[PDB]
Amino acid sequence: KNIESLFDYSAGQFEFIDHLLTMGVGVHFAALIFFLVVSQFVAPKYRIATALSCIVMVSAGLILNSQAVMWTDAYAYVDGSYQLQDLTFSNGYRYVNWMATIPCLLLQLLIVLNLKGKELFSTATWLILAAWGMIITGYVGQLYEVDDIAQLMIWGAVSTAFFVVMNWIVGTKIFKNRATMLGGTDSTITKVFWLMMFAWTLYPIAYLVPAFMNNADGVVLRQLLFTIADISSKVIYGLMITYIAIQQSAAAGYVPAQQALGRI
Ligand SMILES: *C/C=C(C)/C=C/C=C(C)/C=C/C1=C(C)CCCC1(C)C
Ligand SMILES: CCCCCCCC/C=C/CCCCCCCC(=O)O
Ligand SMILES: CCCCCCCC/C=C\CCCCCCCC(=O)O
Ligand SMILES: [Cl-]
Ligand SMILES: [Cl-]
Repeated sequence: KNIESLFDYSAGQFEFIDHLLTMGVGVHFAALIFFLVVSQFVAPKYRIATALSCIVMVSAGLILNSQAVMWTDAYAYVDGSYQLQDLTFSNGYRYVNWMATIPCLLLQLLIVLNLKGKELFSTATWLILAAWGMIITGYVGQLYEVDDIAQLMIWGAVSTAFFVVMNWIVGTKIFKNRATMLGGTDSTITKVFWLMMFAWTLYPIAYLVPAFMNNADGVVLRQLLFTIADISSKVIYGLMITYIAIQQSAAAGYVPAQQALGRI
């Protein structure tokens, strides 16, 4: 059902995809240890935002590791190229994982925005429903990336509608609650918005690769885009979320945060 299955791969193509996925694992588990260790410097009100980065790191790291082993299981070097064996490789599993990781990314943002109570629960609920709409409709569309490109486009448009509405919820909350934020993080949080707009848009671009580059180099491009997108949307984003948490914590008087920021 997926374009990866259509092609044989050069050793270069195959080894590059393997290295991209493997590097992805390493970056996410490296960042995991950073988040774990810095969490002690985060005030209770925010500490779950840092814990969510740990959860996203393992989740994304495990999907990348899964993809990497599936890639090596699926292909063997036969008659001068890597050819499909009995097991299959697919990006479908990333979609399933987004059902968990996207809500985690959105919740960590709501936490540092100082939302709480009813507003937090209601905002999270609408964001998660929009996210799930996006992800499910996209998952369905990509089943057609070989057999019916028109269907892939239409499901893609539906998904993009959910995306745009989600992004409008996010920006609305960010630009409304920016003024509650401490320690100068009212400025930092605007950069977080733009980082999300940029990084998250890489996913629909990857989605469309079967429409504009249906060949083995397109397969490579798609994995490359997911790699850039994962690192930006999870790791760089989590690092900014954690900086914001620690800075707000120190401004609120949490002494471990003040001491951590002091000794750097
Ligand atoms: C860490 C993983 C992240 C942030 C994943 C984000 C995924 C998206 C923003 C996906 C969006 C899509 C569209 C807007 C249209 C095409 C189908 C999807 C699901 C790829
Ligand atoms: C936020 C940035 C994240 C960067 C992650 C990506 C790093 C890897 C960069 C690779 C550059 C391209 C290498 C050349 C491709 C060879 C093509 C081939 O034969 O398949
Ligand atoms: C197994 C694959 C290769 C091993 C990867 C190990 C190298 C890790 C490099 C970067 C990971 C990013 C983690 C960011 C932590 C904070 C960075 C910082 O404080 O500047
Ligand atoms: Cl607190
Ligand atoms: Cl993920």
